[PDB]
Amino acid sequence: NFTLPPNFGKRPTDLALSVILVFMLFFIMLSLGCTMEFSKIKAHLWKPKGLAIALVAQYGIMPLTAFVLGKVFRLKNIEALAILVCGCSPGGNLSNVFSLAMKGDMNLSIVMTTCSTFCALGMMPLLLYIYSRGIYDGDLKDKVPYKGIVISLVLVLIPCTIGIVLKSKRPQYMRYVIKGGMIIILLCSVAVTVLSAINVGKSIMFAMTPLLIATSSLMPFIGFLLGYVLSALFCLNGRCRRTVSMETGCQNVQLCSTILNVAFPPEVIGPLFFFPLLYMIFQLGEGLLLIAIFWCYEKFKT
Amino acid sequence: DIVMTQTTSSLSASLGDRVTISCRASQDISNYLNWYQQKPDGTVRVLIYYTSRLHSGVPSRFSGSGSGTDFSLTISNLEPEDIATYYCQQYSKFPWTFGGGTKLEIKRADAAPTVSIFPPSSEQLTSGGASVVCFLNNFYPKDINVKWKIDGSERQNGVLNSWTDQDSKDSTYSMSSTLTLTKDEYERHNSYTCEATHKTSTSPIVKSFNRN
Amino acid sequence: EVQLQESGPELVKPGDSVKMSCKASGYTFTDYYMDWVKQNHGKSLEWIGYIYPYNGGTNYNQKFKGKATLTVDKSSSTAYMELHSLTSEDSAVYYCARRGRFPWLAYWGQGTLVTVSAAKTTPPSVYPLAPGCGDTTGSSVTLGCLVKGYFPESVTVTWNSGSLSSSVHTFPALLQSGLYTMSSSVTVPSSTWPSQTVTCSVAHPASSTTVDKKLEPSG
Amino acid sequence: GTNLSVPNPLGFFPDHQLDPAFKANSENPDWDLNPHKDNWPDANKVG
Repeated sequence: NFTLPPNFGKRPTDLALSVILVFMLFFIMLSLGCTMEFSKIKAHLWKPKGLAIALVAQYGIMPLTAFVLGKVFRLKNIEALAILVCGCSPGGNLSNVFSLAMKGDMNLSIVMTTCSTFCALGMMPLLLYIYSRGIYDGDLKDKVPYKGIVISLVLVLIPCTIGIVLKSKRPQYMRYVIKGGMIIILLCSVAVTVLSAINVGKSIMFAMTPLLIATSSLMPFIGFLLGYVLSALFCLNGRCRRTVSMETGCQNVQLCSTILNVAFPPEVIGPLFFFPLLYMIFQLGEGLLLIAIFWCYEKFKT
Repeated sequence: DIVMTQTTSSLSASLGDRVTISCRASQDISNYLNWYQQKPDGTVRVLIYYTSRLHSGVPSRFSGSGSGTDFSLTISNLEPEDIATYYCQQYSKFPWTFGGGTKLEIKRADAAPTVSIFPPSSEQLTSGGASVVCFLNNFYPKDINVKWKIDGSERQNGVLNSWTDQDSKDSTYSMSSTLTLTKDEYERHNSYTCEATHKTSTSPIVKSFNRN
Repeated sequence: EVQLQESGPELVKPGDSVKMSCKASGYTFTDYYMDWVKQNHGKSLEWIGYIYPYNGGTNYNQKFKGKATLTVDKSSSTAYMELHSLTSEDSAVYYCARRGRFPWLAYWGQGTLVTVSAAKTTPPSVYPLAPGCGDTTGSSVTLGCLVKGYFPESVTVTWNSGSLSSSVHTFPALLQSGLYTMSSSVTVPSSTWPSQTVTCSVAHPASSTTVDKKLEPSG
Repeated sequence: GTNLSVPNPLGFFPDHQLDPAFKANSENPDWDLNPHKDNWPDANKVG
């Protein structure tokens, strides 16, 4: 007996939530690109070792771990498909700030995020085709957004390059600009948490299911651990290890929601309509825990 | 809300001829139209889905394709079983509207209806009312019109007409026109005459009934 | 083969709620949508809404949002529909259909007829009608029998005396004011009716009344 | 394709998009053009 709120899409609270999300993204990207250099980005582009290992880790671990979790946990056909689309999605921009929290060579982080988004728009239908075989004999190849991906990539790169230019041109705006941006980010985050709690209501109890919670808990943690292990095994720098892992662990869950909404009616995808939200909150919690653990470990090294 | 319109409400097809049922959409729907067939005894059945695909079970003679705002449903050779009501339904938008008006019938030569008026019964008058009926029998085009002279008092306020479905031994319909009345004015108008006009005939047919 | 069976005909006074049942069979039920379609007396279809049997998710048309509730009862695999406050404007057949895979209605029920009226059952009043003073016999003479006043639409009239099967016309009942009126016509060869009685028998099972009367030629 | 949504990296709902004029949150969201949705009869069957 799963029932969505009577007016979910059309409500002042939902429009407000979307507006604050957009503002959060813009200000986060501006204050996050305010700590990069063009020369380091060019150097990372000209040395594609880190980008290659990051892409290999993402597109060979996340879809594979989603498929293995779906097979092991004996999920339904729709449930096993929902996790698979999340696994095939590109790494989100949360990885950039998450790596910022661990001093992780931000130029490599932004390079990996951009190239991962491009390779996603290139090869996500291929991964879906070769991994979905067995569930949903349907196509699902024309449901992944294509122009939207590149438009979003450009629209998130614009504030990043604006911040980079601001840092390179005149640095005395940093203290005034950075603090304000941070303040905006904190206010927007508390507002977005409150608004999400208000909008979701008591309907979140329906989608928690022990299996859904379990898979959405292991998947980001498994991604983090596997990415770190692979980066360490490839004899990479300690700074690059953290960013590679915490990029391969994060995912862009908006694509999974949009594709599922386009392909299937809401009633078919009822209980797992909130799966992207569960993945987002679980990955946020695990990232915060990892950041706290790393900071405590660094405090031990003084 | 998309308003679905069908060009013709009744269509004549004869036998072994193909009828193209035309359905037009208010706005573009882009190949999201379905076709349904309702036999006279209910039993609605779906023929075409996605405007080009036959449902499993329907005969291969049913076809019809279209895009944009104009759609068609071709039947090819027409068997007696394919005489029913056909609907076009869209699912481009949520309301899921229907066409609602295409009916099929068998072609035949035009026939002049048999017209006969009937005076009210004796016991009907003692009940406290008055009813006169003129019957039209065995006329092919069912779109005829009827009138009542009432000695130059042509009225349609209290008239009721009952149609009849096409029979099997023939292909002609029938009429039942009644003029409901109470007492104390039926004799106030003296004589009455039914006036049925058929466009096939150049002049109408009259039967005049006289109290005396 | 999938087959849907409906509850049957209904008759409700205005303002009194009714329920429609759609017993599904031939498939596992809880994987296909169930849509309900309302047909007006004229023969125009409107889509009411759908229900997902697996979780009971429903979504109705804007017009029918107030007066349509859909339940599934997955244990018995019989979908239900309720109308609550029914006026005289809503009536006629309601269909239950099983949407298959892509959004098209695949298999339909036989249909449930709903009539809303405050009138009580009334035996029909039979009025025999004979040709007047015109006396235009010609080749054949047309005779008939007329009934009116009966509320429930369950009248059946058979001559059973000189009918000769053919040359018999029946007409659908009409609504004058709360009550139904209908008539039938028969054609007889000339010089037979004035000599051989024809009569007209009408049976009304709802009121358990049968009327069989003959008509004397006018003069 | 049939999907014309501008994804938001920090988004978890279909209406979370980067479109300036938030038509997704209005009464006529046109970011999806696939009315031919699949009901997937065996969606809830394991294997």
